[PDB]
Formats: sequence, C-alpha cells, structure tokens
Amino acid sequence: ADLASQCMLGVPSYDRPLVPVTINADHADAVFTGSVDIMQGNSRLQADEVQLHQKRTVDALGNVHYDDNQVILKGPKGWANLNTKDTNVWEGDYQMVGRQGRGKADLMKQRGENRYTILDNGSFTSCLPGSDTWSVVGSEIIHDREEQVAEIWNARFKVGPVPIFYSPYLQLPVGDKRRSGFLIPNAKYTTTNYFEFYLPYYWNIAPNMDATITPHYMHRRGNIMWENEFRYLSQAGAGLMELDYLPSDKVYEDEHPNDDSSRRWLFYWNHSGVMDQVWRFNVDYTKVSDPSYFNDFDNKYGSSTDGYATQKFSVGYAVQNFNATVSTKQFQVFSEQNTSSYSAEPQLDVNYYQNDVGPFDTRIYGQAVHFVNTRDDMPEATRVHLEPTINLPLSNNWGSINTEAKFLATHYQQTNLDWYNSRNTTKLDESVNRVMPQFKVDGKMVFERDMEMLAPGYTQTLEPRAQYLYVPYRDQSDIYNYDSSLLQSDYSGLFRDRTYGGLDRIASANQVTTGVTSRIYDDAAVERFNISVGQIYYFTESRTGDDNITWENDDKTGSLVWAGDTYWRISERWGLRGGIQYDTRLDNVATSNSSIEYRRDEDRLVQLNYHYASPEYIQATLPKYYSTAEQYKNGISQVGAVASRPIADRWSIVGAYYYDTNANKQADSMLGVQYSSCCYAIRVGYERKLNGWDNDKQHAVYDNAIGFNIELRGLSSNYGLGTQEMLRSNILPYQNTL
Amino acid sequence: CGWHLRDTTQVPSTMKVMILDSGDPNGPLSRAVRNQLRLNGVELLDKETTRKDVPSLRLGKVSIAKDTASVFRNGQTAEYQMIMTVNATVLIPGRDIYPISAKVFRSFFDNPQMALAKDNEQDMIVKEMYDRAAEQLIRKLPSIRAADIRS
Amino acid sequence: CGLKGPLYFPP
Amino acid sequence: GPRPDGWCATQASGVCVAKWKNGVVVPAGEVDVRYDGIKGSSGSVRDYGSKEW
Ligand SMILES: *C[C@@H](COC(=O)CCCCCCCCCCCCCCC)OC(=O)CCCCCCCCCCCCCCC
Ligand SMILES: *C(=O)CCCCCCCCCCCCCCC
Repeated sequence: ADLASQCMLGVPSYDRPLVPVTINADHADAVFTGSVDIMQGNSRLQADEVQLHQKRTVDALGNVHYDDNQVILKGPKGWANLNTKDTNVWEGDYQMVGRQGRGKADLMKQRGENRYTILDNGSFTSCLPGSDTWSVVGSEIIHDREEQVAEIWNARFKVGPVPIFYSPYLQLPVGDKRRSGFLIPNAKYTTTNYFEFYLPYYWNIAPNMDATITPHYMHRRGNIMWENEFRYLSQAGAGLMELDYLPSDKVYEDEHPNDDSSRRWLFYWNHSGVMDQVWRFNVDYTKVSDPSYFNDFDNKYGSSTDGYATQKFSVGYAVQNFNATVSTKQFQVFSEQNTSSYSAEPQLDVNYYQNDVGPFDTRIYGQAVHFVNTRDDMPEATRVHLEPTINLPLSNNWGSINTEAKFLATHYQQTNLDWYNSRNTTKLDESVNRVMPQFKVDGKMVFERDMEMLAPGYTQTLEPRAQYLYVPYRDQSDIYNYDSSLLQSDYSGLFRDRTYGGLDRIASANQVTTGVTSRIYDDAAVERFNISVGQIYYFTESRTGDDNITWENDDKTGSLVWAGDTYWRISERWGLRGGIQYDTRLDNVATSNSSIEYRRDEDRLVQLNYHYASPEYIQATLPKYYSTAEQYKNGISQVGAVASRPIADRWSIVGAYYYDTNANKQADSMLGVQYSSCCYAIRVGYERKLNGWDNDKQHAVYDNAIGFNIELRGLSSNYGLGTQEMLRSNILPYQNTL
Repeated sequence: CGWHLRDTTQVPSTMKVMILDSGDPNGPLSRAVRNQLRLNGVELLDKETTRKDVPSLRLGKVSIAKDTASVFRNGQTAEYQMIMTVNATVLIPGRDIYPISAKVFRSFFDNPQMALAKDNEQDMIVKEMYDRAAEQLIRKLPSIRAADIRS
Repeated sequence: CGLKGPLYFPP
Repeated sequence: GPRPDGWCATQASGVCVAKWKNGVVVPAGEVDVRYDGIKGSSGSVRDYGSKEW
C-alpha cells in the first residue's frame, strides 16, 4: 500500500499477451453493426457501427474504444486504415497503458508503427483520474514512445483552471531517458544571507558528457552567481569541473573597498579513473579568488573558521608486482593565523613485490620528494628514501606467527636555512643521513567454545594477539618536520609500526603490544557480537629527537595506551557500536564514541550517538592556539539524535538534534517534512547551526535557514519520499551505522 | 573452561582453491584481498583457467566517504568520519551466487596548520581500511558454506 | 523540464 | 584484438564502463557523480548510483 502501489491503482494495464483482421459482429463495402471487435496485431477496435471500403479501411461510428499495448482511446467518431497502421479518433480522451499519463483532445492520431500520438487542441496531465491538479493543455501535442517526450506547441501550463504560464514551445520528459531542460528550483531564506533562489538548467551534450548552468540570485549581494558544472566520461576516466562566478559583490565592496573589482569565483576539478587496468589518473583541485570566499558562500559569520583548499594531481602505473606514481600536492590555508604551508612538487613512489623467495617475502619502497614553502624564508629540502623488507610467515589452523625485518635509509639536502638558523638554537644541517633498521614479531591464536548453555547452536571465539617492535634511536632535531603528524591509536592502531604519518619523524620503539578479541557466531555461522581490548607496554621511552608534545604526566615507560571496540548486531534492525581510547600521559580518556540505531527500512530509523574528545587531547595534538581559545579548548562532548517516520505513507517527518553537554547549548537542529503525491511533491526544511564565534562578546552565533522545494511527479519512475536526502541536509549528516 | 583450540581453518574446505575475479586486478583492494587469501592458504587460480568446478570471488564496487562527525564551539569541524563499503559475490559453481559486504569506520582529526602532514595521515587511514575490509570478506565465507548446505 | 541521469559510452 | 575478453578497458569511479568483448571494446557500465558542495574550504562530489551492466 506504498506510494508506488497507490499511484499504480488507477493506471490501466494490458491483458492480452504480447505477440489477422478477425471481425466479430451480430449483423455482417460490407457494413457491420451491433457490436464489433477488430484484432490486427496487439491492437483492438471496439464500436457499434463499422463498415469497410476495401479497394482495406474501416470507419467506426459511435462509442469507439481503441485499445493497444501503449494507449487507450475513446470517442464518438473513428477512422482507420488496416495497412498504414493509423487511427483517427475525434474529441474524447486518451490514457497511457502501463504508465500514468492521460488527457483529452479533439483529434487524436496514431501514426507509423504505432509510435506517434498526434494531438490537436489537447491536454496532457500526469495525475490519476479525478484529480486535475495540473495540466499542460496546448495547441498541438506529440507523444513518441522511442525518444519518450511530449512536445507541445503554444503550451499554457495550468495549475487547476489558471494558466500560470505560457510558452511557444515546451517538452516534457515522459520516461527515463536524459533530456535537456529545467530542473528542480529551490527557494531559501537564511538569517545571515537572506532570500536566495536557484534556477538549474540541464544540457545533454552527448551520451558521455553534460552541463548544468544554475543562476543563483542572492538578495543581499544584489547580483547573480553562475554555478556551472561540466561532467565528462572519457577513456581515461570520469570527472567534473565546477566554475562558480559572481561578477560583482555589493557586500564584499563594503568589507574591502580598496579593491578595484569585487568579483568572486571558485574552480573545482575532480577526476578519477583507470585506463587499460594499468594507468591510474586522479585529480582533486580547488582554487578560489580570495581567502574570504569560503566564509561568505557558506553562511559563515566571521573570518574565524580555519580550513584549506587541496590541489592534488597524480599519474600512476600499476602492475601485479610493481607500481610507480608521480604526484604534486599543494594547499592554500585560510586561517587568520600563519598561513604558510609546504607542498610536494613533485613526489615519486615506487613499489616492488616479489613473493616466494624461499620461505620469505620481499618488498621494496622508494620515494623522492621536493618540499617548497609559500614564504621565501622557510627552508626547502629534497628527500630520498629506500625501505627493503623481508617476511617469514608461518601459520596453521589455530595460530600464526610472522617475523619481519626492515631497513630504513633516508637522505636530506636542505637549503634556505639562513633565516631559521639565525633565530633558533637547534641548527638545521645541510645534509642529513638517517639509516636505521627495524625488527617486528607478530603472533596470534584462536580458540573456540560451544556456548550451548545460553543459546542453542552458537559458538564463541577468543583471539589473543601479541606483538614486539624494536626501532633504534636516531637524533632527528636537525631535520625540519615537513609532513609528519602524530597518529591516533584505535584498537587496530595499537599494532601499527609507526607513530607519525610521514618520513620526517620516526620515533624509536621498544614495546610489546597485547590484545584480545571475542566474537560470537550464531547457528548460521553469522557473526553477531565482538569486543576487543588492547594495550601497549613501553620498555623504554619513545624518543623522536624533537620531543615537543605537551603531555600532562611525566610518564615514559609502562602501560600507557589502551583501546577498545564493540559491535553488537542484535537483529536485522538493531545495531550497537562503541570505542574508547585511554592514554595515561593525558590522565584522562583521549577519545570515545558510541552509537545505537534501529532501522526497519529506508523511511523508518532512529539513531542515538555520542562523541567525546578530552581537553587534554586537544592540547597535546592541536596547535598552541587551540589550547587557549574559548571555542577550541573545551574539547568535544555532544549527544546526537536522528529520527524519521512516515505517516499515511505519503508524508515523511525527519528530525535531528545535536547537543554539546559541556556548554549546555545545542550545535545543530533540523526538521524536514515532505509530502509525496502521485503528480507532485513538496519539501520544507529548517536548520539552526553554528556559523562562527563572536570575539567581542565571547559566545557563538547561529544561522537559521528555512527552504522550500517543489517537483513534478509521474513523468519518471520515481516514488520516493525523500527521507534519505533530508537526512543529509545538515552540517552533521546522517551516516548509516547499522 | 570448555574452550579448545580451533580445529577448522577459516576458509571452508570447499574454497581452498578459488578464482579471484576483479575488474581492477592491480588495485589496492584486490592486492589486500589477494594478500589475505595467501595467509589462509587459498591457492588462487587465473580467470582463464580450464577449471569450471571451483568457486569464484568476484570483487565489486568500493566507495569511500568522508563527512563531519562533531564540531567545535564556533561551528568548525573537529573530526571526520570516514566509511568504506565493499561489495562482492561468491559464485559456487552450479548452486547459486552469495553476495557479501564489508563496512569499515574510521575517525580523523583535522589540523589546518599541518596540511601536508594530514594528507599523508589520511592516505595511511585509507590504506589500512583496505586491510580491514579485506578481512571482513574472508570471515563471511564460512557463512556462505553453511548457507550452501541448507539450500 | 529535463531529466538528469548517468553517463555512458556511446554505442 | 590485443587484449582478451572481459579486460576492463576503462574503469571510472569504481566501476568498469568499458570491456573487451571479442577484439573490440563495448560499453559495460555507467557513472553518475555530481557536485555536492563545499566541505569547509574545498569541493566535493557525491555518487548518485554507478553500476555495471
Ligand atoms: C520543469 C521543472 C522546472 O521548471 C520550472 O518550473 C522552472 C521555471 C521554468 C521557466 C523559467 C523561466 C525562463 C524561461 C525562458 C523562456 C521563456 C519564454 C517566454 C515566452 C513568452 O518543473 C519543476 O520541477 C517544478 C514544478 C513547477 C512548479 C510551478 C509552480 C507551482 C505552484 C503555482 C501556484 C501559483 C503560482 C502563480 C505564479 C504566477
Ligand atoms: C525544461 O527544463 C524546459 C522545457 C524545454 C526547454 C526548451 C524550450 C525553452 C523554453 C521552455 C519554457 C520554460 C518552461 C518549462 C515548463 C515549466
């Protein structure tokens, strides 16, 4: 009894089988009368007065009912030719078979191979009979089943009996094939940027490319921003280009009156593909005119939110035992603080794998990179890395132990050190060589037990795991930190062999990692539950030479890191997740999160989640400005709730609410309602979100927003209630965690 | 203590010789899956082999999404929730096809002052997710063997 | 009125 | 025809959109990715359904 079934109830269906002139009359230029039935192919003609002329043509008079596998005709006068496959039916009505279109006319013609439906002074509507919500009555209408369109001449769009629109020419996409025309328009009011309006226009260039021009009129700025999109599908992959361009900004001229022009633009290019299974091309490029572009056209209040734009290219060549890649990675920082950043121009990655060298496995990894800074005072360097590896994996049914040896060799050539050295104590070096091995031992076991006491046919496992990592200590204070950052340690991250992501900081390690996992499988060998607990024991302090992390305790050795996980799959609808991260040097819980969700189907779902991040974790990792600002220093502690429920199978209510318990103030709040019908659909949305910080008053500012969509239905095979598109319409979008 | 050492291998005895079928055989996911099957002891076969009596694991679409998870007190995003979804089907020769899936969740704290360093950290997160999703696909093989027996 | 849809290679 | 049957001549956005049939390349997929919006200070894309035929 869903919307697809309700709108299909009034739709006629074809009963005869899908595959010749058999007449059937009571009284048989032969004239027939009473009640006739003419079957030629899949077509049928019904009337009470049909006569032949031969030479074979028929003339029907009175209560003519033409039937087909595509249309249905009714009228008081008819005429057809049994050789040209044409029918002329006078004033009456028609209705599509197997779909929703219908309307009336004065002269309806069927044409070549029953493909055209020529209409004179007719109308076309997509609603079910007895609704008459909207119609597109025009002078002439042409329906064709191949291109799936309805061309209308001298069209007058009507809502009810009111001709709200007039146009010389118009096309409606009656089907699923792509066609160029106007898409769904949007209306929106915001407490920051005021009234807005979008008018998309599609363009079907070719089967493998299309464009979309979207004039976006913002009232506050007094000009239209042209949002352009171009999608393509070539032999090298598929991508798209975005070019938004605002010729003049009246708000920007007030903030920055010294600039000659106030134009605003943004260019985004994204590409991703693989050609011939070897070549791998990737692009992710973003460029904007001014640093305040992302604040203005995101409904942001002030220039306080940090961020950057990523401008990456890549070309690769992958084989089963080798892959080489060249890539340049640049960024553009948009903070009020220092905006200097490094970029790799270019970077080369080479890998080579050769298995079965006896009982061992072999691997080689090389890299050659060049670092440049936007400023002309910061150092720049060239780095070359080599990393041969050797394994020895042994395994059986109940356990497996793997022993790995590795060697690390890096070379540096640093220049532009005059400014940095002249005002710092630890001088940098022109040439640095950093060679150091690595030895790791990993082990696992698995046990099983038949837990018939609790449930019949279930089984439970227990998988203890241990590891030992040893890396020697090399002083790295004379190497600038270009692309190394501290890594997070979830349960599976306890067994990682790196602390920093990059090659400029490689901390010494002398530690043993221990963990355990316990899974529960049901009688169908389907896993339902699993929980993991792990830790790291440091035998000696992990030193990276620099050693400039702001810890809370002066703890160096012992059990310092803990982590855990949980995933319970109660039923097909329920699902619970968890995770905690404890660090003794923080004397607190670093990070934690949880989530419980019920989801009967797409429309019906409830979800509760939690996110935590301690004040000490913000201090240890994020910059020194995040430990003193009132909008950063408290960490994260928020509770979220997402829900959805449809009523009467046409409505759909959606809500969301996120609440920061530290400040006792909300962070996000959403509420969307969409009424889906057989020939239209209306959506309304609301959202209150944080959009900046007021330094003068020391409290956050919010940004309200209420939208309004409208859409035509029945032309395409779409009957969704729009729940999944409303759930992702807020700054903290819904994510399926089932 | 009713425990005992596991006496059965993770890969069912009927899938000890399998055909790895993928549209991107040189990609990161196919390498991760092929690495897991080596550890368990599976003797992978070429697609163009003469054998028509061995199951085939066809690897499908892989999607990675990154979204905001929680925000600071000024609306700026604090952590990103990254999700990877992998689809695959196992074609038992003659019986049926059994679709399977794997979903991996990760978290990522951004730091605009270290933008080059966070891109290498983010590249490390995605590489590790291919290994987690490659393990979940292997753990769904014993359920396929038991479903095959029932049908 | 138009209909946005997926791309494909020409036949 | 150089490459054998089923060889994915072009893979786009995680799905194969062209494969060799017998000495010739034929389309075997579709791609539907659209511009999503600004993710802080950058662009993004969203997959509205890409499949293999
Ligand atoms: C087809 C799609 C989107 O199409 C649109 O509705 C967008 C507007 C179309 C026209 C744009 C104007 C530019 C055209 C240039 C050529 C003009 C030639 C003129 C020659 C003389 O349909 C949809 O998806 C949206 C549904 C349409 C809703 C229409 C309003 C419904 C409610 C009406 C209530 C009364 C309004 C009274 C208005 C006067
Ligand atoms: C749909 O996107 C536009 C209809 C076909 C475009 C070609 C003719 C341009 C003028 C059309 C008039 C706009 C009104 C469209 C129907 C509401």
